[PDB]
Amino acid sequence: QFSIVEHRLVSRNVVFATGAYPRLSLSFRLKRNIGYFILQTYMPSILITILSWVSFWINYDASAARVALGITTVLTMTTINTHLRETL
Amino acid sequence: SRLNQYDLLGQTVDSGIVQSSTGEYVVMTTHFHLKRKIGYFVIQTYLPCIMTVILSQVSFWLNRESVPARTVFGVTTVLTMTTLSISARNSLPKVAYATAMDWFIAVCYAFVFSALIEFATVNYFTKRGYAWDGKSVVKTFNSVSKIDRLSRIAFPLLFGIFNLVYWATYL
Amino acid sequence: PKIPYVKAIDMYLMGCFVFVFLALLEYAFVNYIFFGRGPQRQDVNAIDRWSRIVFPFTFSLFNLVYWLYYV
Amino acid sequence: QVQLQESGGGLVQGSLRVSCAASGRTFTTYIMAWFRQAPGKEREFLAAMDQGRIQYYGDSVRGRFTISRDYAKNSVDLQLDGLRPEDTAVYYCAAGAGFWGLRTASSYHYWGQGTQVTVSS
Ligand SMILES: *[C@@H]1O[C@H](CO)[C@@H](O[C@@H]2O[C@H](CO)[C@@H](O[C@@H]3O[C@H](CO[C@H]4O[C@H](CO)[C@@H](O)[C@H](O[C@H]5O[C@H](CO)[C@@H](O)[C@H](O)[C@@H]5O)[C@@H]4O)[C@@H](O)[C@H](O[C@H]4O[C@H](CO)[C@@H](O)[C@H](O)[C@@H]4O)[C@@H]3O)[C@H](O)[C@H]2NC(C)=O)[C@H](O)[C@H]1NC(C)=O
Ligand SMILES: CCCCCCCC/C=C/CCCCCCCC(=O)O[C@H](COC(=O)CCCCCCCCCCCCCCC)COP(=O)(O)OC[C@@H](O)CO
Ligand SMILES: CCCCCCCC(=O)OC[C@H](COP(=O)(O)O[C@@H]1[C@H](O)[C@H](O)[C@@H](OP(=O)(O)O)[C@H](OP(=O)(O)O)[C@H]1O)OC(=O)CCCCCCC
Ligand SMILES: CCCCCCCCCCCC(=O)OC[C@H](COP(=O)([O-])O)OC(=O)CCCCCCCCCCC
Ligand SMILES: CCCCCCCCCCCCCCCC(=O)O
Repeated sequence: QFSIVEHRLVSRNVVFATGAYPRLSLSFRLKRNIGYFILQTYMPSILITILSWVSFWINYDASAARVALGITTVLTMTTINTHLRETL
Repeated sequence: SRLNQYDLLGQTVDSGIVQSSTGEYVVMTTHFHLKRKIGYFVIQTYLPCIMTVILSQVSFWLNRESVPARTVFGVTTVLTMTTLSISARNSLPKVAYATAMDWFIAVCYAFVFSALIEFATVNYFTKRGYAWDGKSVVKTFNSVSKIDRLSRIAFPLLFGIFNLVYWATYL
Repeated sequence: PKIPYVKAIDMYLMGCFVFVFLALLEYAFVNYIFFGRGPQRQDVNAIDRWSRIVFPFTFSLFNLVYWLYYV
Repeated sequence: QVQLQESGGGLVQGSLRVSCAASGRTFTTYIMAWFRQAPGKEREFLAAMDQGRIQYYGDSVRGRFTISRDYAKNSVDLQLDGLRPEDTAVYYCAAGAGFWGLRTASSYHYWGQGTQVTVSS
């Protein structure tokens, strides 16, 4: 999931009230990779949102088609969100 | 061989040297060669996705005047692909880059998306709001859409070429 | 449990999925035969009557094969 | 496209160093190796290093050639000491996870252009 952008070493004396205690610290800077999320979560959401706009190009009188499209897009987005919440 | 999803093909035994911060050390190594079993993912993931894409393409053979039927059909096919993709990716490790099955699922999902867009484009040019009566020789009636007529060839053909390229690249 | 290879449960679920898929394809065939090839001619009821018998019988045969081969 | 550019000398009377820079893909997890091909069309394994910095060598060049890797620069170097006339050959830089291999050329999916090395006495 991550890539180590940088690592640092620092030595310092923590000045505690009793006295100065030595300390070393090894830090890593981790950057998360988005190839996971570009495919898993962003692309289906974007394409479902795009599909939701197909209702605008259907005639107003075609109530069943437009309603089914819109509400099933709502259901698909709910499914995506819920299962994403479970997996993540 | 207590392996479920792998086949232990064999072992390769070797020896080498590692130069660490404290000195050189002899390191004796073995390498167990494993190959994954593919039948599970064929039956559970690839083949339902293929049949769902085939379903999404079957919409082109319905009459253009069945607007609610084709609309529900395409959008529910998109929902089915969403469910299949979620179930498929539940059974993977959380790697960053894209696996082959991820690409297959994405391509199939794009195919069903394009099928629904194709139906929308076909419906945009539909003139009459009634289908063929059943006892007329062509009152006027809607002609069969050219978009549908050549999509029936273009979509299965493109899916077949993609399948051939995919199953030649990896196998 | 996650056992990544084919099992009897997988075969049964696959067969049932194929059956429902074929029923949907059957209606698609009926619709194409009526509205698609119909203008050119000038029986879909025959296709429906055939399906009503074949689908239950084929499913029963599939169940018999499954419940004999595995039990 | 993934490329493995190779650098180093070709003529020595002797010590030499043949470097290999990889571009197009990160080979941190892959086993980077060197192969030799003398005239007559036989490829010979020379050395290899894995992700664990573990060095494998061929018997013919054990204790003579030293293989090292720069994981930050994504490169592999082969230091050749004690060259003899029979070492004249084309040296190939290879990378790839070692499946059924680590000593077989078939296990490596990436190869370099090669570098000709000659030794004269
Ligand atoms: C991740 O995130 C963490 C945050 O938690 C980062 O950690 C911190 O890292 C930075 C560097 O990246 C540290 O800065 C340095 O500390 C050194 C220590 O030297 C000093 O220590 C002496 C005791 O041994 C002390 O007497 C001197 O004085 C100062 O230091 C004390 C600490 O004792 C402090 O209270 C004051 O700041 C005093 O002024 C002595 O300086 C310090 O030298 C560094 O400063 C230098 O940089 C310039 C340019 O090089 C140099 O010219 C100067 O001399 C200047 O002093 C710097 O302050 C910091 O201490 C870390 N903090 C903790 C809590 O750990 C980590 O780096 C991140 N890593 C990654 C990979 O993202
Ligand atoms: C019009 C549009 C056209 C579009 C074009 C569509 C074309 C359709 C492409 C299909 C590709 C199929 C995947 C091929 C991948 C190759 C996979 C393969 O080599 O076969 C075996 C795996 O499969 C398997 O046994 C599992 C087989 C499961 C079979 C289930 C029966 C389903 C019947 C329902 C009908 C199916 C066909 C429908 C296709 C449309 C290998 O394993 P093997 O044997 O060595 O060891 C036992 C095993 O458990 C471990 O591997
Ligand atoms: C896959 C490639 C698809 C290429 C599709 C491109 C195929 C193509 O170029 O055909 C034209 C198409 C519309 O064709 P379509 O068949 O739907 O429309 C017919 C015709 O165009 C007239 O509208 C009518 O004839 P006429 O006037 O009354 O005589 C006739 O009705 P009727 O006569 O029965 O009453 C209509 O049926 O419009 C686009 O370009 C779609 C945008 C591209 C959409 C791209 C979708 C992916
Ligand atoms: C009107 C019809 C309503 C039916 C609903 C109720 C079905 C309940 C059937 C009971 C199934 C059962 O318990 O079978 C167990 C035995 C094996 O016994 P054992 O020795 O292994 O313990 O046999 C087996 O090996 C398992 C076989 C399972 C048989 C499947 C029955 C198919 C039902 C058709 C539904 C239309
Ligand atoms: C952003 C895209 C949203 C979904 C798809 C909507 C467009 C599908 C219907 C096509 C309408 C465009 C028809 C152009 C023909 C013309 O020149 O009048």
